Formats: sequence, structure tokens, C-alpha cells
Amino acid sequence: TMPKPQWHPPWKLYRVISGHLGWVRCIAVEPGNQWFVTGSADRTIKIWDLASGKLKLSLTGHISTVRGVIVSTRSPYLFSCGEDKQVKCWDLEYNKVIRHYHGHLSAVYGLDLHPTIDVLVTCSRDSTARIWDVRTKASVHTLSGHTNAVATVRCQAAEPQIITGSHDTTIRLWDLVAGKTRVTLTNHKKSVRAVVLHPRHYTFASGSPDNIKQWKFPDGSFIQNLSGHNAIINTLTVNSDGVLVSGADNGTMHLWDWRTGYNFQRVHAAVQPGSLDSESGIFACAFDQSESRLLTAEADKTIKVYREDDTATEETHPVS
Amino acid sequence: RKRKRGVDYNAEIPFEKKPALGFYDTSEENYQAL
Amino acid sequence: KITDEEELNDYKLRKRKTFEDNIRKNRTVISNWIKYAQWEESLKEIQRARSIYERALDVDYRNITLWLKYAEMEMKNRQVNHARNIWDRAITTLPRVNQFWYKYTYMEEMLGNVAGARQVFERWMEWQPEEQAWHSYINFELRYKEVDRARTIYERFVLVHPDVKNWIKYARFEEKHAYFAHARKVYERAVEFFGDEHMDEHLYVAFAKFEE
Amino acid sequence: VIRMVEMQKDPMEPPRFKINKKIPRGPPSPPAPVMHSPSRKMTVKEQQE
Amino acid sequence: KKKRKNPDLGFSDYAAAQLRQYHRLTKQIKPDMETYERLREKHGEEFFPTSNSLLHGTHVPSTEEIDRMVIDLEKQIEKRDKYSRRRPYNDDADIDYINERNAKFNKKAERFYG
Amino acid sequence: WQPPNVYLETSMGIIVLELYWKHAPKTCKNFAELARRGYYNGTKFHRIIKDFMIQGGDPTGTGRGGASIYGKQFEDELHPDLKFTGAGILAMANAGPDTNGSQFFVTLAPTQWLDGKHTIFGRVCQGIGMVNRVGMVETNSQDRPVDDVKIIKAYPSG
Amino acid sequence: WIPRLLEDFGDGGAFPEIHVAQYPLDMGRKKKMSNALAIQVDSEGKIKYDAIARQGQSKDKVIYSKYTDLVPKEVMNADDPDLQRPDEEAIKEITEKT
Repeated sequence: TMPKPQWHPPWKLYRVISGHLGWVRCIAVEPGNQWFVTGSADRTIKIWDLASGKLKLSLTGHISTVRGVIVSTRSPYLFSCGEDKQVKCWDLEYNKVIRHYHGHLSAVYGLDLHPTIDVLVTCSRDSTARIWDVRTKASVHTLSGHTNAVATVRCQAAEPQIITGSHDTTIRLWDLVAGKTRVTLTNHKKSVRAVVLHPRHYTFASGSPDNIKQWKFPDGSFIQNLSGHNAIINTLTVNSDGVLVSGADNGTMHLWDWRTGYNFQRVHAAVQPGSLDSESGIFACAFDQSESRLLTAEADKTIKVYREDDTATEETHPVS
Repeated sequence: RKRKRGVDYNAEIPFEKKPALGFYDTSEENYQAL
Repeated sequence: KITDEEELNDYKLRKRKTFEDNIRKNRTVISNWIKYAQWEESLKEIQRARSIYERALDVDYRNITLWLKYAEMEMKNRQVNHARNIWDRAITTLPRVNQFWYKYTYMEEMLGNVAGARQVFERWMEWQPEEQAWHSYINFELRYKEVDRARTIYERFVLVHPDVKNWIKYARFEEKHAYFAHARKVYERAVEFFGDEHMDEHLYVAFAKFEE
Repeated sequence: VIRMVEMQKDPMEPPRFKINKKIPRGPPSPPAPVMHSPSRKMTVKEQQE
Repeated sequence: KKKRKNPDLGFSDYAAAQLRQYHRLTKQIKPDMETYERLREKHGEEFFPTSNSLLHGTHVPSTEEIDRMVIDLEKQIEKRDKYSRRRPYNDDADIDYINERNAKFNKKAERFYG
Repeated sequence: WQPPNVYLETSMGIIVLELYWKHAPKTCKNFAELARRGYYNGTKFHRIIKDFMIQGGDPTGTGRGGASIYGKQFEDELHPDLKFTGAGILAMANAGPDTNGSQFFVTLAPTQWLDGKHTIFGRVCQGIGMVNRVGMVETNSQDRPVDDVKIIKAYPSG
Repeated sequence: WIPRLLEDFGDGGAFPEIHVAQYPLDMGRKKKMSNALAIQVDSEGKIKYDAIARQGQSKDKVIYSKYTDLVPKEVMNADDPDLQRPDEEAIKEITEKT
């Protein structure tokens, strides 16, 4: 078996925000932890306060579904990416788009920012990713080689610097400078829509309807499985304390232990009043910066906030 | 005679990919005519 | 009817440009690629057939009908070694698809290369495939006598698939060929392996039948 | 031993060559081996479903 | 005397039908222990290679052998050609189908709307 | 101390070479002391000339290393009638007379050119088909072939 | 005696004193150039079929093609310094070069 998993307390829902007019597809938190930002399929970008849950501001520039937002830690910039094939840079001292990155040939499914250099990486449905230069809007590399839409991309400072998962069921680890794939991982049988990197362990995990898998950098050596969540998995998100959240597309959300891979909670939330029951689904989840709150962006146009439960103990909720 | 891609069929193997070689000798193999 | 050289060559040209425009048109569903290569083989122009299969595998290599049609074409035209290289590439890149191992082994058996067939079966068993594969290996060992090899295989087998049913089959094997001391050893090993906390009827039923 | 000197470019000179040529894309890289877990079975009833 | 039966079921996976066919073909073959021992006394210990153990470059087959596999190829190809048994052109029933594509679409609709 | 058949089970196949001390006592003793010494483990083939030679046994793997059992190197023990007329003649090659060190050669065919410059010191009594296979392998332009083929076990006769 | 059939080699061997081209155990004869690529063998005597998947590729490519790549490694350890990110100085080097 295994040593026995660490005990983590369970999480309870405590807030439900509802102001969007279409599915909510992406969510992100500011560096300084005061507000978060959601992008939705009603083509707006709303900016909410993280303490009160009040809505501060609504930015409307896109022409279709906003499928990714991110907030840069080095500059007052928010980068958004839509299904209109366009990638935008909003400057948050005037709240206006100042820069737009052109060249993708179909909807852009996701986007990440490099933590030290000033580049962008975007993945799209033309089955390529691109490395953009933040400052001159010039595409410095087109990472090509997948054979179907590129569902997700994540980038890091260490090496390899870019991990993409795509809908041909493959993961690739790329080098940023050379611009070509070092490793191709074909263990999954179904589309890889979720990838996450451990904050402090040089390992990463990749989610698919088969099962989540863990891999070990820099050449992606298999480590273990995490099975039990049989659902189209849209997100993975890891805490610094080894909690791993796996959000599915039928609404169900499992919480796991990262190290031993032990699923310690299963949340099955409820749909907003006027919703059908075929419209429960999680599209994005994000931990707070204090790693205390867990925000989720759902297919019933709500944002649900979970906080940890403080009044439970190893004997109230034992570890099987 | 003015057609750019026509003879791309009857003169030459249109875009030839020769099979990869592995652990065996394919040299002596040859095939019959019709 | 085609009198001769120029008319059937125009006929070739027309069918050929038809195929190539279909492929350009869709570049996907492999019914086109296979129709095309089938035709170019039916005319006994098999270098064009090989090029077509190769281009198709460049399009979508996870498609198993493509690999099967390809190796079949090579095998009919007596290009034995081409077929061997193809089977080898196939079982290398798609090791979970069992048809490839089956047919590769079957060919090598027909051709009389029993050493080769054992090589392939061993490589296969490295993957710990499934009961039916192990059975196929054992039956292969039994069409020839080689019964000691069969029991070696059975030793690896019951460890790879530790089910009571397999232990039963193993014992049954050795008794059918009259190794009664050894079958007793099998049964005692079975009981001591499984342990009480799981142990149930079927095993004991067969054990009693044997000793009866 | 040879002396390389680069020839002057005429400022008033338009491009010289036709850029836009189309060809099908090359063959990809050697297909990687599909490392799956062994397939399980679908009963007739499930395929009915 | 001997007796057995094997009934057909759902095609469940292509693997199941493939496996049945392999069973039949395997049962058919009959090997010559003569050639086996002949091949044996030449090579000996090379006969029993692990996946990784032993190596001899290539085993070159007498053509007569190759003919065996070719013949079996043609046989299996024919047997496979007969996969779908066609139902004879019966005009006896009422015709509400314009062409054969339409006739088959109407038949598929009959199997899903009772 | 003249080990009859020195067994050098390479990765790519088994080997055991018979050295004629009566014709080549010095290099036979040297090679035996090396093979029993186990220093040959890790020596990558520093030259492979297709159908000509396989030369290895270099503690550098580049060709500027190698030492003998009497120091750095010693002289050649010539034979009048022993030649490289056929494959497997095990003769330590030198870049200059009286400087033959650790480097080992194995003929793959008649090498009547190496007669008089390398002292034919025996023949490989085990693994000649393996020698042919290693001689067929594709090499780089520096005869350090693309395959890092090394000896697994170096030892002499009992 | 001049050995002409390799049977005269017994267990093998070339006769350097015999003024004949010794071909002992398939020796001597330059053969036809065949296509078969080098049947390599690992550092333990295993048959490195990594070759046929690695067809025409560098050694930078990491190619997973063995069964042992699927097996769960037991890295249920919170402690091992095997897996910890490179020290931020090396990261600074990679950032500058990139």
C-alpha cells in the first residue's frame, strides 16, 4: 500500500456569486490578493472583490467567449484570450486594451505567462501554440506538432519551459528557446484538458477522463495514477499543502491528497435556481493567494467560493 | 504541353515515401509485372 | 477494352488523378487511402502501393485497419521481409493492439520460423497482456511437444494473473498430461498462496476432484 | 586565405523573387509508441446502450 | 468420438471476432516434428530465446513454405469477403423507397422506431 | 602464466581469444595480465573499419590512452610466419615500433598491410559471427561508431 | 594442411602461418550491402528494440517504449531531494540565456 496520507480538513461552500449571463470559463486572482477576475461566454470580463464578493467593474471588448484570463505579476497587465482568435492586453491603469496579438487561425483555448521573461504562450484550436513577445506583439515561435486542438498550456522558469496537453490525447514538453518538442507522453486514452505543476516539487499532473496521472520533470517520468473521477475533467489545481482539486464537467469535484493520491472529499454542488440539471459543470477553479479560499467558475453562471472547515479533526473525519 | 501538376501522376510516384528499414534485409526483394 | 500502352496509360491517369483529388479533398477518412492503394496493388504496381500506405500512416498512424491492409499486401506479394519489418514497426508503436501480435506470430509459424515465433511471444509476454495471450502461447507450445516450456509459461502466468481459476487451469494442465506429483505440488502451492482470508469453494472443489 | 566583402545593396530596388509558393506539408516526426493500459471489453448490452 | 459446439454472439469488439478466427486457424494447423528436430539439431540453445536473450540475423525460408502462408492468406481473404450476407432482392413487399440509399435508410428507421 | 583463451564477453557477443606465447610471449603475457586485471571493462571501440578491423581497449576511448603491463608500452615480439592473412588475428597495434600499449586490434579479413607493423599475437577462438556483426555496424567519420559497444566481462582462461 | 572448409577450424580460428585466407566461422568474405540496420544489443546482452522506434532520430529524444515505463514508481515520499526544483541560481542562469 502506502504510508498513510496526511490528514487535510474538508472544505465547505460559503458563498455563491451570480451575475454573469453565460457560462463562466476562466478565473484568476490578482498578485496582491484583493480581487479576482472572471471571463465568461457573454463576452464580458468582470472584476470582483475577493473579500466582499461585490462586483467592481465590467470590461467589454471581446467578440465571443472569453476562454482565458491571467494577471501578470511583473506589470499592471491583464491578458485575455477569446474564441474570436484574438489575444488582448488590458492595461489596468486606464482599463483599456493597449496591445493585441494577431496570428492564430482559430479559437484560442488558453494562455499562460512566463514568470521571469516577458513572453506569452497561447494554445489554440489550429493545433499550435505560439510564444509571443509581450512588448512588440511579435510571434517569436510557433510550437507545432500536435495533431488536434491544443486544449491547455502551462509554462515555467525551470526546464522544460512549456507543457501542452491536447485533444489528440498527448502531452508535449517543449523547450522555449529551441522551439521544439523534447518529450511526448502518450499514456492517456482521452483528451488532456488539464495540466498543473506542483509549486515546490519539480513534478506535475495531467488530467483526463481515464484518470489523473503524475509525472516527474524534466523528461516526464511516470510516477503514479489517481483514479476514481470518471468524468470529463476540465481543471486541476494544487495547493501548496498538497491538496489537489479535480473539477469535472458534470459538476462533481473531487479533492485529493497530492502525495499519496488519496481522494479525501467529493463535492457535488447544486445548480442555481433557474438551471437545468444537465447544466451543472465546472470550467475553472483557482486557489486564493493565501491558499485558503477556492473559487470555482461553473456552467450555471455562478461563482462558488469554498473555504476550509475549521471545526473538524482526524477522528471526526478519519482517513480511510 | 502546359499543365503544372498533371504528370504528377503517371510519370513519377506522386510524392514518394520509401518504407523505413528494420532489422531485416529488404534488398533482394523484387516484384513481378502485370 | 484497352488496346495497348497509351490507352491504359490514360486510364491510369484518370483513375489516379481521381484518387489524388479525393485525398487532397479530405486528407482524412482512410477509406480513400485504402481504396487507392488497393487499386495500385491490383495493377501490380506495388511500389506506388507502398508509398501510399506510408503517406497514410503519416496522416493517422493509430488506425489499425491501415496497418493490417498494409502487412497483408506485403504478405500476398511474397515480400516476406517487408512484411516482417512492417509487423515489427506495428507491434513497436501500438503494443496494446493484440491483433498485431497474433498475426505476426501466426505468419512466423506458417513460414516455419518457430524460433522466431517464440521470440515474438516472449516479447509479447513482457507486456503482461491478458489471459488469452498466455493461453495462445501455451497452445503454441503444445502443438509441438515442449511440455516443460509449457509449464514454465504456466509458472509465469499464474503469477501475472493470480486468479483461483488460473491455478485450477494450471493443475488441470499438468494432470491431463499425467504429472500427478507436480499437480499435488500445484494445489498445495495454490492454497498456501491464496491464504484463508480470501479462500473459497471452486478451488477446493477441484482439489477434491483431483484427490478423489 | 580569402577576403570576404559583402556587396552593396541598391536602395531603390524592389524585391527580386516570388515568395508565395504552396506545397503540402512535410511528413511529421517518427510516430511515438502508444503506451496505453490494456483495453477492457464492452458487452453487447453496452453497445446496445 | 468427439463433440463440441460454439455459438455466435454480439460482435462486441473487433477483438472478439478476430480472436475467434484465430482460434479456428490455430486449431487447423498441423506441424511437422521432423522439420522441427532438423532445425533443432543445427541451432540447439538458440532455440529458446528470451525477449532479449539471443540473436541470429535472419531465418531464410524455402519458397515452398512461403506458398503455405500465401494460400492461407487467400483462404482467409475469401472467408472475410463473405462477412455480410446479403438479403435477396425481394420486390414482394410494398415499395416506399425511391432508391437503394433511401431503401436502406427506411430499413434503419424501421429498426429504431417501433 | 600463459592464459589459453581469454574470454572477453562484450555486450554485442561473447569472445575468447587464443594467444600464441611461443610466437608472442611478451604480448600474450601482457594481454592476459590485462584481461585478468579487469581494466578493460569500459573500453569503447576506438576504431571500426568495415571488413578491415575492430580496434578497441583504450582507457580513454579516443586513441591517445592505453598502458601496458611493463609500464606505458614495450617493443613488438615479431613472428616470421604469423600474419594478418585472415580475420581475428589479435595483434596490439602501435603508432610507432616499441610503443605498443593497451590498444587491441582484431582483424576482419586479410590485412597483409598490417604485417610488419603489428605483431600478430593470436586468433579469436570465440564469437566470430559476432565479430562480423560488429564489423558490419555503421560508424561515424572518426571510426568511433555511433553505437557505444563495450565489453561486459574481461577475464582470461582458468 | 590448408583449411578450406570452416569445419577444419574446430572451435574456430585463423591460421596466421597458413598462407591461405582463413574464413573461420563466416570470416573473411565481404558480403552484399544489405539494408538491415545494426541489430544492437544493450549493455547486458538484451536486444535494444528501442532502435526501431527511435528510427532516424537524435539521442536527445526521450522515447518511452518499454513496459517498465508504465509501472507506478513508489515516490510516495515527501522528503527525497531527488524531486526539488533547481536552486534559483541555476534558474537565473537559464533565464539570462533564454
